[PDB]
Amino acid sequence: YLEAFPKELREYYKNLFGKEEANKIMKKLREPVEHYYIRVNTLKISREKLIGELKKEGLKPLRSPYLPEGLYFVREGPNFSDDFEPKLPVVVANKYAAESVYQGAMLYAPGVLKADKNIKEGDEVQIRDPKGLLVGIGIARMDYKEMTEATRGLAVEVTLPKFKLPSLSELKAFEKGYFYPQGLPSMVTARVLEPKEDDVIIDMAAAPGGKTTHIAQLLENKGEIIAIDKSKNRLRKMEENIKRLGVKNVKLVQMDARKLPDLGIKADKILLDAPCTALGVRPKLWEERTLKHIEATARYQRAFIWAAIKSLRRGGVLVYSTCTLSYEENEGNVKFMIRKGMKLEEQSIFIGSPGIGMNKVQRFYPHKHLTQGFFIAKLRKVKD
Repeated sequence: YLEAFPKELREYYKNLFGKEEANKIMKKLREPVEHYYIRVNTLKISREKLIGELKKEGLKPLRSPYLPEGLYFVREGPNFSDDFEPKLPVVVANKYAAESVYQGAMLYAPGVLKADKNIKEGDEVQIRDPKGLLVGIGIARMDYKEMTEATRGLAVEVTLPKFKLPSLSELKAFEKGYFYPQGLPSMVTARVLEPKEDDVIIDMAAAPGGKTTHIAQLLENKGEIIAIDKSKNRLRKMEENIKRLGVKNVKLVQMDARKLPDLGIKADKILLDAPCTALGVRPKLWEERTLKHIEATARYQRAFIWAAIKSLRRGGVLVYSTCTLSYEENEGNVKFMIRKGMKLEEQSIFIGSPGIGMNKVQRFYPHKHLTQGFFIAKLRKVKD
């Protein structure tokens, strides 16, 4: 599994966590989340009512003892060994389609990069990503020709994916806005912010609106949430999400959030889900980003951070989060905040790990907490 991570990044991980831990993390990083979490949209439905609806579709949702709005599904797999060499003709899927097949999705024609020319409909085939990673096994629903020519349609019925997560996008319960797929550490982030109806609240990296709509339902559609993102297209999707979830709490604004104080607004609560190297996202088939990206991105984040701090009222609260594992983007950029009049506060919910040489921040590790790599920092602005 180590091959999914560039050499210098592996050393970085060995240096930051210790060889043994780093090897457990990278191993789990290649696999999907063991517990797949969704958020109960309490604006429309209670948790137990939703559970009833999900069980109707043959789904087995489990309750979270920590998050009353939390449900999760248990991941199936692996369904074959890491060294399994199926005696099958090969279908090569592109990068993105291979990742979804890896988690149980069918393989559709536009996801087909190339294939063995002996494949006819009904043939058992193995699916590999462009680098040879075995991600699934199934039955061809197209001949070779149609498979490499169609623009739509089922190409390979995946009957044995490497891993299985429930597909929830196609459910009535989703279309009715009863839930929103969201990770446990992401949900913790929104709780730890502790939004109040009176609070002036800014989500400066809001799209696609996961945490934004979370805050919404926590406020019970009261008050106002300002939600910012770079492109309107990302906001277009978010408007759809907001509509579906029956959220009436959010004001969308399109802008470079690094220029946030250009608004005449001093906020009480600010959530910065900062753009990051995403080193912690799962599943991680091949890690493309590396050390040069960590440094550059860590520097890139500081402009958001500094913008946030200047837009905060005295005694205001900032929640800083990333889905990355690096020190520079996390503990390092919090030390930057501490030098700029921000104080570390205890978080209302702490079920993860402590930080690296750092006490009140919260981390999530895939091997320990069955989640994505995640970082949560809650700060209080004591002075300018």
